[PDB]
Amino acid sequence: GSLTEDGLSYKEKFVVRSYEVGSNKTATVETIANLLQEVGCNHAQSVGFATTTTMRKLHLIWVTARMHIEIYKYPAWGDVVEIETWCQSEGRIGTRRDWILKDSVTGEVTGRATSKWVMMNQDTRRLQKVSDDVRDEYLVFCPQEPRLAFPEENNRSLKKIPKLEDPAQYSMIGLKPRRADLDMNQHVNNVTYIGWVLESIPQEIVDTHELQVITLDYRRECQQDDVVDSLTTTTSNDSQFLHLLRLSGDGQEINRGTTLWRKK
Amino acid sequence: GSLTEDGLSYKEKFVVRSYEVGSNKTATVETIANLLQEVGCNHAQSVGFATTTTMRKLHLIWVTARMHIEIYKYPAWGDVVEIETWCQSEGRIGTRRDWILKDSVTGEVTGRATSKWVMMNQDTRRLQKVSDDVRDEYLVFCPQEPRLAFPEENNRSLKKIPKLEDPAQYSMIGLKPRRADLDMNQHVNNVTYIGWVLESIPQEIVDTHELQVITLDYRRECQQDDVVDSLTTTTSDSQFLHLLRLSGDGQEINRGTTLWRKK
Ligand SMILES: C[C@@H]1CCCCN1C(=O)c1cnccn1
Ligand SMILES: C[C@@H]1CCCCN1C(=O)c1cnccn1
Repeated sequence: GSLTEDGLSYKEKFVVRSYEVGSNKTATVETIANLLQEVGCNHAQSVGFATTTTMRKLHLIWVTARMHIEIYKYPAWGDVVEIETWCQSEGRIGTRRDWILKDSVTGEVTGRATSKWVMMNQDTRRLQKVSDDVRDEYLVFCPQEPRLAFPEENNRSLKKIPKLEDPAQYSMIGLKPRRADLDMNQHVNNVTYIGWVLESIPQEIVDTHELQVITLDYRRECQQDDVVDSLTTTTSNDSQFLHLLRLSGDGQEINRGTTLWRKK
Repeated sequence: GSLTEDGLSYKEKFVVRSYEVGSNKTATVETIANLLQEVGCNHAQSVGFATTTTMRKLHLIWVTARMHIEIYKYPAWGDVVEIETWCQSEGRIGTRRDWILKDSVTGEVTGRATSKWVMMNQDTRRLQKVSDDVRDEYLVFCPQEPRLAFPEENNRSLKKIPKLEDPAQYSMIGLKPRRADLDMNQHVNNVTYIGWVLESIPQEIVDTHELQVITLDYRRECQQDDVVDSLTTTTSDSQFLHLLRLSGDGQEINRGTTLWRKK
């Protein structure tokens, strides 16, 4: 992996490993998300980092508020995927990270992703607008003119997701994180929520369709000892679903989202 | 990755990715096992496969009966691990696959593993013992003189594991496989059982110790709709006896032992 010539984006090639392919005989949505995270971490490392020394001082961290992924073609075991990632400031609202996924052999775009990140105090969990000092620290590593993975004036990455109404059409109850679902900082990995949302999609859809689009809003972190319920209702050749992740007990919302699936 | 000069073993280098590192700030036992599987798959592919066309006709598959892993040093995020793997016939009993893990920079052995594989009919689930026809087709890819990752005459990898007696000292109940725990053939992958066994190790041990040895016996496959209980009792460095069983009838799926060293 390496930063591109202008030092304003990073590119890396990844082989799809055997343990990364699912029932569909190709990489899963979760494998794609894992690869997006890995290329994002390597980009931040290549420029001396997520947190600047000013953020560490004030106990501030970047947290994902929204993730939007669209896949046109899933790579098979042994295929090489080339991913280009970059960051951009969004004024005082937060930061955005975008990705372009390509087939290494054909050079064609096989997927694209975008994510909204907000600033939060690590301890109190209180969100805050980006200060001017923090803004200038990461602006030197970002393109100045807007560069969007989803440029379109009325695309699907900026749609507001409604809250699922009870009764849900489908559900998967009592989902618990395992010790493997935790990262280096003992927190539940953002990829785990993608898996949990897909747990309540009916088996028939999983067997005959491929996920084309996924939009996921993050509302609350799930602790190691929390239990989650995954809820899904069809909202629609193509199937659409509205999703809701909530705590098994009090029903406190942790995530909401939408998925769009295409017939194999 | 590539086969070595004699074509009797395969070597590959792997970078440890960010999503592969755990609470310990290093690769997990599950990440190591995933890397062993990947290098094993690439070795079978490099020689045209690990079912031969004769096994395919008769509906026979190789199944793991025992897995034994020993880790001396866990790689950190971004570290490159070099793994060498090879196979060997064990008469009519089955096959063995061994691995040697090395640090790419220092060349030192950071871990080693061994596994016993038995022949089974994928439909009836019946053990069948290895035929003579299926032997001459895989012996051409195996070293002829014995080559053992664990050579020591009666060491840790060949110790019989006893069955845990109730009440268990520790337990983690209601463990269900997710759709991500299934492989390309819709089966629960063998790495998932390693995770489930480690779920009942006390948090105190996990936070202050590193796993040094793991021996896991496979008795029954867990289906997508099965629920499992993970049981652990200290038998002692800390040693544990483990048992995975179905949440309902208590039907055994796995038994094992772990040895942990203070960080
Ligand atoms: C059906 C699989 C199995 C795991 C659960 C969901 N899946 C995916 O993430 C996927 C993979 N490829 C295409 C579309 N979706
Ligand atoms: C404690 C971690 C966290 C995940 C569950 C078990 N662990 C390991 O697999 C491990 C064990 N020893 C050293 C490094 N990692």
